[PDB]
Amino acid sequence: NAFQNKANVCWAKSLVPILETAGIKLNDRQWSQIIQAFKEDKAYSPEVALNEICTRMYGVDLDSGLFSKPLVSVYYADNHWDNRPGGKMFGFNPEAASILERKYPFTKGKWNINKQICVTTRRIEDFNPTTNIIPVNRRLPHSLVAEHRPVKGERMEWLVNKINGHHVLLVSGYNLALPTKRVTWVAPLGVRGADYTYNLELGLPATLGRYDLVVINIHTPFRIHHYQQCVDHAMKLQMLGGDSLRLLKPGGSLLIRAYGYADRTSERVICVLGRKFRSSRALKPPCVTSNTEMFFLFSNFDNGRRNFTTHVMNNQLNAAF
Ligand code: NA
Repeated sequence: NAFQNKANVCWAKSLVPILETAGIKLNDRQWSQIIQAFKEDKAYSPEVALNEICTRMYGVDLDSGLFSKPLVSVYYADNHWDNRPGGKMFGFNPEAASILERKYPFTKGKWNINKQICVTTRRIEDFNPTTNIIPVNRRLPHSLVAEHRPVKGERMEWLVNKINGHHVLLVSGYNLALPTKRVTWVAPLGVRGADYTYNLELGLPATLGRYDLVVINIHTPFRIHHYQQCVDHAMKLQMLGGDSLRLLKPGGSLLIRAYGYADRTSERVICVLGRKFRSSRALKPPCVTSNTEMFFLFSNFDNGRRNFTTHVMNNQLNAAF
């Protein structure tokens, strides 16, 4: 409602009109609890945020079609979101709501009263921070862990030294000892000792050049459930993962620390990234730091548009989790 003391939530203000079509009115507290990026006042994407809000408020994600009706546009330009025409359009979809009412009769006529709808424990009350964590409509691409658990393992070097590619770009909050490599370390603003510091909430600048191996090594704190960690990490996949493509030499590889792709946003990013490499793997090396952690390894970059399904990564991550 207020957006008091928030300088980077232009994306959130762009969702207000879209939420209105659904009858949803979020205040500052509710914005913060749902989306970590809002709480920390960080750059973000309206569609991505709308997915989290749809999941929490309705118990289902955007793939239910609840907001697929073109009523309000979200326009992106010059690192800024607003509501000019000519952008992706969203809006509450009564047709989609009707379909949902088949499986969940108790929801009928309760969509647009600014109330949270939980079919699990059939309740209709004001927003509850612990309600509707995981979307009921979405079939998870791979197993998640039931309880988060810290894990002490080996260093990163033993995974990185095995990956082909001499010239390495390291995007991390801390440095790694990679002797066999020629490393260029990029860190967030404020970090000392790195070759370059940038605001990683704006992605990576293509002026960094192209490398044989790009290692994205940014952690995302655990919150609530394994699925939620994937959610909280998705934007990073989009931002740092996508921008890395302009920083890859022909035949280059991309290593990304992640936690899978349990959510819709994450799986999208992976599919997009996969089409650009000769192979794609989901790794759970001994150098993981937690129960939910893993690594994406995209090999041999040719900037192409090949066929890519997550069926093979789905089996790899089922064994990991
Ligand atoms: Na997300």
